[PDB]
Amino acid sequence: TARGTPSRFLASVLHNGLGRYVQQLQRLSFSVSRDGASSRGAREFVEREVIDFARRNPGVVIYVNSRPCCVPRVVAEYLNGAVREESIHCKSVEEISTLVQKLADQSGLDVIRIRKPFHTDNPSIQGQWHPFTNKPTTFRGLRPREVQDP
Amino acid sequence: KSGTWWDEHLSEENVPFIKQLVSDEDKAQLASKLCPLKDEPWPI
Amino acid sequence: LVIPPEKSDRSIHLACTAGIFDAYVPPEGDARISTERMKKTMASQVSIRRIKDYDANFKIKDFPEKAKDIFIEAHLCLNNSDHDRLHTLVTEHCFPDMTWDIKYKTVRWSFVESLEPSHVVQVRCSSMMNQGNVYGQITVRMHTRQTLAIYDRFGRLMYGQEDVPKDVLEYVVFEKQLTNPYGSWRMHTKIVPPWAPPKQPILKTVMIPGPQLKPEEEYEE
Amino acid sequence: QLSPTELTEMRNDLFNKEKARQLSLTPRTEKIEVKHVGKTDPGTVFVMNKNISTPYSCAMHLSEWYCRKSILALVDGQPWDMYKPLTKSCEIKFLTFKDCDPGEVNKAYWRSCAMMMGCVIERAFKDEYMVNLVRAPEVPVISGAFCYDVVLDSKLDEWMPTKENLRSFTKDAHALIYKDLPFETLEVEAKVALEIFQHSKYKVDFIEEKASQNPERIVKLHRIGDFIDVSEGPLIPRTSICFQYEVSAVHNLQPTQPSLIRRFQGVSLPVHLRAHFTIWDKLLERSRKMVTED
Amino acid sequence: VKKGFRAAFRFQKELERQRLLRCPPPPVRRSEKPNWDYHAEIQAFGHRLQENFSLDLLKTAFVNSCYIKSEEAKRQQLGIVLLNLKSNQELSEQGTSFSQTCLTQFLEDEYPDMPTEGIKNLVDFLTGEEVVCHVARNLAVEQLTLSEEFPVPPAVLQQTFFAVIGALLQSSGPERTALFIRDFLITQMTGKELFEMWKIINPMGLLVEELKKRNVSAPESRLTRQSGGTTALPLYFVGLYCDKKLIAEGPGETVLVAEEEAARVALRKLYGFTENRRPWNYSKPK
Amino acid sequence: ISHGRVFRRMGLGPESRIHLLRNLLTGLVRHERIEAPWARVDEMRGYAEKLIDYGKLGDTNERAMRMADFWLTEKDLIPKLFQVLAPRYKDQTGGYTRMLQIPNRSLDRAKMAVIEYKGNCLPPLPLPRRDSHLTLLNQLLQGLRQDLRQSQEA
Amino acid sequence: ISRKWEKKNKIVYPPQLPGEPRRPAEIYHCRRQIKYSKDKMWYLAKLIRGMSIDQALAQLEFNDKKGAKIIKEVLLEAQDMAVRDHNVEFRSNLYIAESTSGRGQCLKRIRYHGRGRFGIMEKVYCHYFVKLVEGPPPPPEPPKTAVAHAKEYIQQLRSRTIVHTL
Amino acid sequence: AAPKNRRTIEVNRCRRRNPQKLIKVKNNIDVCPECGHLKQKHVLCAYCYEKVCKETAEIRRQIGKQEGGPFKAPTIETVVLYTGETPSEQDQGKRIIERDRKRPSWFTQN
Ligand SMILES: [Mg+2]
Ligand SMILES: [Mg+2]
Ligand SMILES: [Zn+2]
Repeated sequence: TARGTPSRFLASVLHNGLGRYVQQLQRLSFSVSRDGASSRGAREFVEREVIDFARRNPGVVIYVNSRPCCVPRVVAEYLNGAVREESIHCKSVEEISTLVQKLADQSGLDVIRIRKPFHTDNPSIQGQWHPFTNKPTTFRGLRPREVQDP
Repeated sequence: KSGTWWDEHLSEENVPFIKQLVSDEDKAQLASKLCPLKDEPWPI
Repeated sequence: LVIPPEKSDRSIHLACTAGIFDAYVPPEGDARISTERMKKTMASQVSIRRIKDYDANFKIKDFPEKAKDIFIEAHLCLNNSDHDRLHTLVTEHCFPDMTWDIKYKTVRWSFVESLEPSHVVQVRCSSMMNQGNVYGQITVRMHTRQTLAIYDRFGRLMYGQEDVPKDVLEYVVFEKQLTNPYGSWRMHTKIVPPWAPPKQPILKTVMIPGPQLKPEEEYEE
Repeated sequence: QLSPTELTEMRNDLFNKEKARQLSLTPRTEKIEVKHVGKTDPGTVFVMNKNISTPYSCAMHLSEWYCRKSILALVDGQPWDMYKPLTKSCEIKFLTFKDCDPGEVNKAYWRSCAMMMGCVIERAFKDEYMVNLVRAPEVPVISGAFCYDVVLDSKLDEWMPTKENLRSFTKDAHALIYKDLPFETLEVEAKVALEIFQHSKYKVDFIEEKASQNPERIVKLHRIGDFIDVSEGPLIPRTSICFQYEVSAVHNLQPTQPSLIRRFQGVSLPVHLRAHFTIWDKLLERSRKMVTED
Repeated sequence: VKKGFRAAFRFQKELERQRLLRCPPPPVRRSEKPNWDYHAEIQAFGHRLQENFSLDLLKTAFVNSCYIKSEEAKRQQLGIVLLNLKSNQELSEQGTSFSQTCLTQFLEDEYPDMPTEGIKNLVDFLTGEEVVCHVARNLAVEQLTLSEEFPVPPAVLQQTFFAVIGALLQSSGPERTALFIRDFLITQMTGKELFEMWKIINPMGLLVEELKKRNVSAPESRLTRQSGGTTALPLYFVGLYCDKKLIAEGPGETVLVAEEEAARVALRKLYGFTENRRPWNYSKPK
Repeated sequence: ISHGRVFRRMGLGPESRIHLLRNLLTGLVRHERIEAPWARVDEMRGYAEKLIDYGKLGDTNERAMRMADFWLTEKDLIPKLFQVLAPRYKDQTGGYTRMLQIPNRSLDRAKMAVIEYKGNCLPPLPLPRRDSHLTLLNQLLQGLRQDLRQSQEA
Repeated sequence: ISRKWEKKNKIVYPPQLPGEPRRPAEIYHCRRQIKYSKDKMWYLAKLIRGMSIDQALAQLEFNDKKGAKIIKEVLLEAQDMAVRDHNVEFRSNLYIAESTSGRGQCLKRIRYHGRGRFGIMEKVYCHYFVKLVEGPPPPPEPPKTAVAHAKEYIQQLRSRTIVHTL
Repeated sequence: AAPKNRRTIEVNRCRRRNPQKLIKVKNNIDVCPECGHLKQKHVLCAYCYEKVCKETAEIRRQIGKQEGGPFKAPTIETVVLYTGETPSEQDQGKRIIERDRKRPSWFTQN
């Protein structure tokens, strides 16, 4: 629940998109297996999809390591120092491609509750409301029940 | 911080002396207040 | 646990002796230096003859270099807590003295220079087949410079300095188990002369408590 | 000349220079033996460091009860400050207020109180007037008030202190007590003391008198915080000893032909020997009277 | 004892996680960490920045003098010159100078009324250790930085960032570098106040000096709004009137604080750093 | 509602209390110094003082002899009471016993006190003594007393 | 069982550089299998928390509970070993940073009741743990004052933000 | 009457750690000027009291050795004399208890 989990506000890394857009994904590391039956989808993805993804994302370093492992894995590292590890155990090539695209599109910020669906550093233009905003003024600034020039 | 009483640090010579002083002072103070009408009385 | 039960075929094997066969007398004024002599030379020659009979490939004229190397290596073992190599380098009578008071303390030691070359002063050997083992002991004198800095369990300086070198004159006695085929010369002990100056004062202050008193007792001067 | 702040800075710099000189003279570490000769814990031997260790450190080797109760140290039958470093192997005893014959403790306490009164009197004056501390007379304890002699500015010739002024002096003294400043001690040479107090003719005269008295011509100095003054003997360890302190007497000493000297008088009682409200009021009333050395 | 291996393995992994939590390991360099290829990382950094960085210039910029000294010391220790690696001092100087000039020009163009002191303070804030180090860390410059000490000191990180800027200036000319500066350092002023960036003391004196320059009469402070004057939580609105014309109004808890805030508001209005000012134009040069 | 109840309730009853006080008094008369619980050692102090008063009255007094025979379970102490104890305090008109609290008993942690007859041959007990007249406060009070005496005699 | 409290006296810290402050000495001591209730020992352990090694000994000597003597003996031996084995210059320069009690191995016995019923009584055993730190006892925390309360209230007022808005 | 529900550890702590149930700090502890041991202001020093008790026990043992039987209370006073001490004029006519030790300093021969 919200009370049992952390929370944050909507934000971005170095105002991404204000001047230019920088892909926050930096590194993808795949650990796959050669003979493991649970790595068939990972092997197919490495065979026929990873090259196209690398072409489409020149700014992401992709490492592939074929080592004995029961659970094939993918690790995503983003420019802000965040590291996310996901499992591709018994996932088809389409599912792996969708997961990789989702990781590429994600900004790297922690996936937790966001308090507000909007963010702004200049909330007001005409002036934030204060109790004297709509109140008029009095000649010589006399308070109620005050006698002028005593 | 240690608990103290008036005659804790007094010696055998000074124990009766302070009692005599305070008794005489109390007697003098009581005797000095025997003329309310001679010592600036309030209106009657 | 002091002694295993008697009437046992397996006896405890000892590779070293408790003490020196005959303590070499340190000459008075040896720090200033830094007939009976002939008799001592003859006794040393007898001991060397026994040592060479048990192991011909041996040279007293070359021993002091080996003794210095063993000393330096043993003190480096003290520095780096290499107890196995320290056991190989020193005797079972010497290891507890070196390691017992530094178990939870940091020891930093170095061998900067040797002011005077080491000289063999006395060689003696045990009696023939005390327990089937004959031990030979060589006494060497070293006038060298050393640096010592001992830290407590909390890393605070306790005694000595690692920077300033100070003159140290010391007599070291080595022992070897001649009958043992794998026996080798190891640091057996050290001799502190009665005339030797006292060691440097410690950093901290020590309070010596007065004699304890019972309620019915009264103090005496 | 210099401002009072600059004069205090120069005196403190000279004091620190002398302390550094003595520390440098102290060669490495040397072990001295101190034998405890007191009734309690007899036969104790302290292996202390020369020119560094103190009777306070001896009591810390002993118990905290010794540290709190002990006020003065008797070293080889001589009074010794609890914070004064020891210089040789010797015999030590600890003296408190509640001893059978606490004459030395009373003398040290009154000298410390007089020094504190002089300090607060010097600091509690405007720069428009000059405060010239002269000396603290060694009036007997039985007189009832410790006194200090001050030569004020000629503008204050017709001025007399008020009850509010006495209250302000008392508040300054209590603030000094709360600061818990230890009574630092330093036995300097006559030349060093003259250099420190060159601006004060009365102080250099007293230094010359002490040098004449002592064959070695060395003078003791004491400092509380930044205030440095000469003393006639040992002082209490810290200002926290004083519990009830009040200055409620300033008497103009006559004849005033050389100058108008004013004697400030006060009465104090330590924590260990505190008194009741009535007894303290009686003591204050007595101390308000002038006390003159005989 | 129960037959099984999966549960034991999972519990061992959980215990290892708990041990790591109880005894955190010291941080280590990403290059020391597995799956590292410096050339690929450099090329990906260039592609992410979307600018044609020269590889040799970028590597020389990422090489620092302290790393060279450490490498020479390691060579001396190993008893092994072949370590003739160029330092990034020249590139750092070029990048720092160009960045300062570009930021000064941009600030002068956007806020002409800003004084020289204000422009200098804004440039110093944008080129300071905080902003530059934050930008470098978020752009992964710190990972590629060759430094003797890990983590990289802020000064070394700033020098590496300016060396990268200088390498970009050499590789792609001044216009592309100006666009890069506008996109990565001007944006740091977002959500920041003029006096939050440039810290001033006694704004009333500066306001008086500005009015003297503009031949405006001495401002008069007058209480415009008051609430709870004799309570523990008062509110005051003090207005500054020049020739009986209001120029600024400031709220506060006391009269002095309100007057200082009014002076600060007047300074912001005079310098053009109003809250509702025209936003910085980030549109491409067309 | 125990108001004005000078005598407290101890023992199995009034007779048991009397017998306990009698045993304590006999031990005190014999050894001239006994340690006992504070309440028990305090209850019989007045009885001891009145026994000394009867001894002063003398052995020729029939009532005194009866009281001594009752309160002294050992008959060898009656000649002692009438021959040495009473003449010892013949000069004094009262206050023959000193009672001082001691550290609590080890087992039951009971409030303990030691009572003794004055002038015994046993080694003296440590006593609470006031501060010496040479202390700071005492010297100040002595000076005040001297000044006040001077003012009075002036 | 667990005996991790004794091992804490075997932590050999690395030597301190000259530009470092002097690390206070820490001494851990404990007594195991004490025939006493841990609930009753908790009050004695709490009484001497943060005090000096002499004030605590005075309180234990002038306390009537049975565990006071045992805690006093533990403190005495801990002080002795702190001065002798560890490098503590002044024995009075120690304060009780930690002191607590814990449960130990206990035995169950049968208590007879009427009508053939019975109860189970337990022979309670406790362990006492103490940690001493070199240095004067830390000063007690001053009571929170009206100025602090007003400052906190003003900070709470100033930390308010318009919630559930743009 | 049986409890309705189990009492929680929070309530148990609130009851047990109340300041009334906590042990109070005793401020009457002082230092004995003679033996140097801790003592209370209204209580005799344990060390000195034990010393006096031991000496009194020795004296009483000697008294019983001299008496040599029950129901034997001397009609005269008693004086204790230590080694190297002679009977005085006051001691004349009083039973002498001989102690084989030097007279203690605190045991002043009044
Ligand atoms: Mg009953
Ligand atoms: Mg039955
Ligand atoms: Zn005593």
